[PDB]
Amino acid sequence: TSWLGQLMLLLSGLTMFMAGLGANFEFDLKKIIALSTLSQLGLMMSILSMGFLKLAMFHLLTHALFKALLFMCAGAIIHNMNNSQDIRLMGGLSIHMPLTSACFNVSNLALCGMPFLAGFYSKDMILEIVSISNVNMFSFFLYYFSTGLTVSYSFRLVYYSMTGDLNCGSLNMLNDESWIMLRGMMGLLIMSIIGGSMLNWLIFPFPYMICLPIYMKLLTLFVCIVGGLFGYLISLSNLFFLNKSLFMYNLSTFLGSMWFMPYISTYGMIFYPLNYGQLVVKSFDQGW
Amino acid sequence: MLKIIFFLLFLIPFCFINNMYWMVQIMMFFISFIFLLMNNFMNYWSEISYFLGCDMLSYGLILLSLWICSLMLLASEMINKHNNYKNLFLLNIIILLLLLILTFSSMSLFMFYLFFESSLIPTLFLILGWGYQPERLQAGLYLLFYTLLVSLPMLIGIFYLMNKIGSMNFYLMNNFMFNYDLLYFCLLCAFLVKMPMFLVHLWLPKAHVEAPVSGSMILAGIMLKLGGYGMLRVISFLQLMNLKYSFVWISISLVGGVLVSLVCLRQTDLKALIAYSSVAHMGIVLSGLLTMTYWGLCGSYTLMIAHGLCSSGLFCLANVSYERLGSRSMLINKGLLNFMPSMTLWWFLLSSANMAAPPTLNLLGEIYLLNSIVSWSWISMILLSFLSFFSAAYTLYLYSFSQHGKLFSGVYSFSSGKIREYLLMLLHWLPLNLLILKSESFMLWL
Amino acid sequence: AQVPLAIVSHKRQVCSLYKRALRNLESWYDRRNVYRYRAVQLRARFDENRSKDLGEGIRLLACGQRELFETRHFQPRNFANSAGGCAFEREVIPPDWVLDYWHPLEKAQYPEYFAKREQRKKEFVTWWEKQYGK
Amino acid sequence: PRSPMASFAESVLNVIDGPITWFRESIVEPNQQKQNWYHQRFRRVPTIDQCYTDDAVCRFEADQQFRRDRMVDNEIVNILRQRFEDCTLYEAPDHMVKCRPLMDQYEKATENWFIKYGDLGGYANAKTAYMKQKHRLIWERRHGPVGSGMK
Amino acid sequence: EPYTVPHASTYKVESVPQLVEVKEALGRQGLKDPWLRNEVWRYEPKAFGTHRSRLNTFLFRGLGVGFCAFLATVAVEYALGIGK
Amino acid sequence: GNALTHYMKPDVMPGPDVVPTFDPLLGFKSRKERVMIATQEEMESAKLPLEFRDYCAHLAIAYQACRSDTFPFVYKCAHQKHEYLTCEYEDYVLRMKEFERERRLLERQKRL
Amino acid sequence: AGWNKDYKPGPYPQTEKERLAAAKKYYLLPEEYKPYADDGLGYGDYPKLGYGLGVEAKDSYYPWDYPEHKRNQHEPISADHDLYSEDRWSQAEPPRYSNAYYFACFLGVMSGCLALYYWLDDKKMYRPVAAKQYPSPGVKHYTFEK
Amino acid sequence: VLGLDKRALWGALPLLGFAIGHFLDKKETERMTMFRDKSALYGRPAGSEGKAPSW
Amino acid sequence: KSHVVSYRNGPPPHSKATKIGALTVGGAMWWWVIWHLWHEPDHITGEFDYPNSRKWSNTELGVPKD
Amino acid sequence: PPLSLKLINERVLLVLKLYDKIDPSKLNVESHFINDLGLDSLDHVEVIMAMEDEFGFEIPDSDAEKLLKPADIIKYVADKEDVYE
Repeated sequence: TSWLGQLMLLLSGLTMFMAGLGANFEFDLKKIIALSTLSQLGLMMSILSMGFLKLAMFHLLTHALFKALLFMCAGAIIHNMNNSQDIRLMGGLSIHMPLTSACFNVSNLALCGMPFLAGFYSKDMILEIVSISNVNMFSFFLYYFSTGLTVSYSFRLVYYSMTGDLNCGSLNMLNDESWIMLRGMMGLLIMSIIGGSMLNWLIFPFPYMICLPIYMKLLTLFVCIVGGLFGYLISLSNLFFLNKSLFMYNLSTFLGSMWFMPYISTYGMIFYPLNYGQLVVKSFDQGW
Repeated sequence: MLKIIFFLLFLIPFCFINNMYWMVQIMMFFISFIFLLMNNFMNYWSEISYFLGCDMLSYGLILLSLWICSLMLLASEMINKHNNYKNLFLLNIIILLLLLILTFSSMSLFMFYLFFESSLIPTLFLILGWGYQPERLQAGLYLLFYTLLVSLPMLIGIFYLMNKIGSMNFYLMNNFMFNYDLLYFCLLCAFLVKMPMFLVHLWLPKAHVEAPVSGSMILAGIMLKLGGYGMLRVISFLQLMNLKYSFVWISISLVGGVLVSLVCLRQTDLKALIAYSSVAHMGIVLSGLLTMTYWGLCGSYTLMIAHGLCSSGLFCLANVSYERLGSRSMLINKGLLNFMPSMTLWWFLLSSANMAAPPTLNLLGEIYLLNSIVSWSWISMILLSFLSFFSAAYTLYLYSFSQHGKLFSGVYSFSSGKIREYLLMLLHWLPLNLLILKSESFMLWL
Repeated sequence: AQVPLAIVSHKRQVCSLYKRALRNLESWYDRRNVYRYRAVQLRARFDENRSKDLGEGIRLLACGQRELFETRHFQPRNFANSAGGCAFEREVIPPDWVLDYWHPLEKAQYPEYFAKREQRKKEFVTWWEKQYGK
Repeated sequence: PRSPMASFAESVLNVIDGPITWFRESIVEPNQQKQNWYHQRFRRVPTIDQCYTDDAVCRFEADQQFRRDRMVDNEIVNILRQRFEDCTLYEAPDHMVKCRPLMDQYEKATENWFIKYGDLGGYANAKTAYMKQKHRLIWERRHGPVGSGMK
Repeated sequence: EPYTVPHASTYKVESVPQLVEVKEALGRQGLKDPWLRNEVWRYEPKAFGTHRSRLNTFLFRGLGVGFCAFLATVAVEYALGIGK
Repeated sequence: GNALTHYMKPDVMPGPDVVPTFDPLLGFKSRKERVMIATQEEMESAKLPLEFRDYCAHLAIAYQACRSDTFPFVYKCAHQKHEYLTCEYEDYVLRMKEFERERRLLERQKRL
Repeated sequence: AGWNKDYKPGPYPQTEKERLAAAKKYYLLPEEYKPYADDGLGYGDYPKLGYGLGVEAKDSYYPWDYPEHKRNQHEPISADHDLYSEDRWSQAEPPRYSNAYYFACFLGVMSGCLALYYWLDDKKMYRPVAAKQYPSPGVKHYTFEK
Repeated sequence: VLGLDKRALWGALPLLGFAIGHFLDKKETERMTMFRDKSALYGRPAGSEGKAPSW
Repeated sequence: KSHVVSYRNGPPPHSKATKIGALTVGGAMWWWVIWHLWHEPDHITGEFDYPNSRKWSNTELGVPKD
Repeated sequence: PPLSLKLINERVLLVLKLYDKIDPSKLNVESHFINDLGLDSLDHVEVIMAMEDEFGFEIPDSDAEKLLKPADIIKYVADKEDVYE
């Protein structure tokens, strides 16, 4: 009800936008999933600022379901690699890891927004409510642009992991016979297929009504299609292409470092307080 | 109340009989239990005996000392192991405890002062007698001379109050309000020293770093409280004068707390770092105390109890590490999680309490001083945010740096932790939590 | 053993710069087919300078090093199991002397193992005395 | 039990309630003894105004009486807070219309509480509270009610 | 034993069409790749498949069976008079 | 649609969540009235949230009657959900017509 | 083992003969040794070492006596080692850009988008609809059709 | 389970101090009998008073 | 440190359980998605027509005649 | 799993044989790179890079100067993996 709604919407929008781009440059499997988590948190914070509780709560539970599954998949993948999170080493896991890759595919699609998975029921209704209410022009663009970005990096990760040709080391422990790890995963996997629809009939004693023109209701799917193609297609390469990330070196370093936030918060700040400790003790506790 | 005093007096001869070191603590622990049963106190004084009473304020501080002074004997088992004048050592604590019990149980202001400082000399013997490093001299004087220099002028301020009130008894004093500027400085600059205030704390890092483990306990455990306890009794009739100069003390302690926290981050000595952590929290205690509000007073009483148990607790752990690694520097002490993993648990809980972590009694008191200070002036939110932030910055550095990393290379083989050490740590922390259940008693002294 | 001497020949500075240059190249072009293509070209640039005077070479390294640093990747690859890697020395193993402080009943769970260690202790002293002159 | 689960819900509530009621009725209640406990009553004592400036027992009498009355008055506010506390939970979503009178009772009590014990801090005693009243009344007749400023 | 080290003679650069694309480029540029026979093992089709096979399998694994189950689901629904 | 037109020619676009500014009976020979179905007691007894206490309440109450009748298997009440949504769709249309009416009228006054 | 009084720094060195003993006293060859400026806050004759990119920039693969500190047996320790330690303000490689550059970009972007968002706060895209007609007493809500 | 021996027999001496300490202050309360059942807040009603004084 | 290791080679064959599981997971997902599209095709497109406000006549809104 | 020494001997030689600027006949455990096999310094760098990827770690540039024959490389990898069998 107050000015804080104005601010939270802006800050949240950047958070979901920034990691959306950051996820398209990071190369650590463990980190890409982390920015993915953070990117969707901004989505809740923004819709939450609109004034809706069930929508935020509904998506929150949905996020926990499949996002936990993704990390479980990553742990199995990494442990079979030589403890390396980098995606540039991995590749071709769709056949070397049948079961784990299948466990990932469902989770990734849930993030993508394939209709009637866990994520779709939450992402859809949220985007629809955004287009129904009185939103900011800048906020609206970030909402839908991030969804394109959300699918972009996700299939970018598909290429570097499953469809991409193998790029590992000479000695590879590729194996998918860890049943003890797998049984726990199928608990989440079942829920990620029914968690969405189940909660729709329970969370909402008064379902939201929506009636929007076709050329916006279909925008959520269309961007997801563009994002999936754009993320996948651009990920490809050849011998005589242009390393666009290298060419715009300054921009890539900016977006690949999360806008220098780690530097700002870890190397641009700690120098000053710690020096002050010396000047005090140097000049008072053993000086004046 | 005399039940306690005469119990202690007749335990003095146990110092002389041989092979009675361990039979002493049990008599010291048992009396705590007996004292723990006689809680029926109120804001006003109760159980009068010739000049000795006890209210809810004095009770908690007395009971804190009996607990702490009992743990001193557990901690300083090395004195028993090497028969290093243990009999004299025991007599020092039994005498010291009696001075504390009288100091808090005294009903008249002159008495409080009489045993206020008199407890110092048993402490001073403790530092010189059983301290390792050569600097216990140059730290023995600081403790004695900062205190005496500011306590002797307080004696004049006490006598000047007879000729106006006609008596010392605390209740009769509260009926008056004095307007003389110097008198204000002759009854608070004497306690502001012992708190300590940031600019007159130069004795605290020296006394604590050099004193033995037991001396560290009582110095950090009860001596810093006698300054705090004294203020709670003498701002009652300095209310008017307190309003003209409080803003000087609040600013110094608040800014003093922040600056010391940075100083903590640049320390490299465990004993030094814990000692400087005492000044940080004691700045909040003093700050809230001088706010004079109901919350700032009850909260300050609470935090003094909690902080003493914790800072006393953290001095146990530094002694444990120092006893084996032989050096108290942070560089030597690394990765102790990989030598003494069972010990590292106690490091965390005592460390966590120091940073106002729940559900400790420390967080209850700190919530309150924070409330009073904020109500005093919304400008206090600036550093009060910084101080609480940095008050965890060094605590993590203290814990993480000493427990986490890869082990030291030059260290020679040493014993692992013993049951005595674990039992000592439990008695420090475990009350610090369960006390939250009955904060009813150790909070509402007003 | 041998402790490396800090002095590094100019020939070695070129060697190291070549190794860093190639490794940086992998990060930009992950794919092996592309990497091998570009890495070959990178080696060509060095052979077109192999026939030059050292003093001229001093000028080459300076711009050769600066351009590398000016083109450093924002997320350079490492090997997870080695110095700087994300998974380097995760575990820490205490010194041997820990074992000797076990409670005697604890030692009874591995009587063979502690039987052997005490035979080794006898050998170790004689080994240590000879090595360091006792 | 029109709902399926609610039909199952009541089944459990029978299982957890059945034994405890039996246990309460079978062992605890039947075996206990009859005994009554009473409620402290305090005879009102002279206020601080009657006390002389030299006697301490009479001041001590009133200071304790003031403190006991403070507790009663501290928490008569607390009870009124709990009423508005409970109405907001027992009347939602339409709770604004019903809690509004309760909050009006609460806010008035706070001001009367703050006019009496307010701004004394710790060490507030019968003498200080009474003397605030004397100064307050003098200002009232001279400058009117507080909040209007001086003349 | 954990594995057996195959012989260098087995790996022939002409097997992998992708690597051979590199050589014709280097010949045009005038260079030669020594470390090319190493890369061959990564692109063995029978054991690693191609880009097309890995993509088809990854996205549509079980789709054929998934559809077949759905037809049974529609069968039961029709036999329960639900679809209409 | 969009809302730049409101920025560039605000004289024509009524604006966000516009409350009607013309006489409701203007331009109408008559326009019939609107009738509640659910009393205050009925709304309160079912704890109907205040933002849902609009004209559709009775259908919403019917939804809770059925939904509570088969909980948790609320899919056995999917039919009832259709009507409540079927109705609240009408209100959105009425709000739409209410908007266009004002937009069309607001244009007329500019012309004259 | 000795004590602190037996190891505290000597007064600032003034002579070459004094410098050489001072360099000896810290196990340094006479060329490394460099006392602090002695403005008045100096550390006496204590050396000045490190102060570079930090400890973590030291060679990791060298066989250090103390790998944990990345230090040798009797080697002295920089007076500010607690600040340039591996976990404190240090980096493995020189930063890509000047320290000023990073702050400008992040804040420059942030401010550049704060203004844009707030400038559009009025121009909210709204669907073409009137307000909820919540039934209020004594108020007249109609339906369009006759 | 206590693990106490004959040395704890000396403990009776400190317990002796407890009883002596208890006795004196108990004797002191018997010296405090001039507001006993006379204060305005607990004073007995004037007339027909209990034989034994409370406390 | 998986007990399986392969040198310059694809991993060994797969047990029956893993082979089946991959299809069951992937197959189960698709079965769910298809069924919802079959039975609820009105959620991807609007379940309610968005009315063309322009199509409305001036009279039905009661627009007075100029 | 344990990396047998015999495998290290096989793994090293496999890489060298695949390297096209070396002789498969001269190539043996004892041969020198720059002396016998006519390897340049830059060529010797590329070989180490293959060794690094072959076994999965960094061979420091300072310590690569001790690796002047495949036996030394075999010894190095054995020392790092402490497989002395």
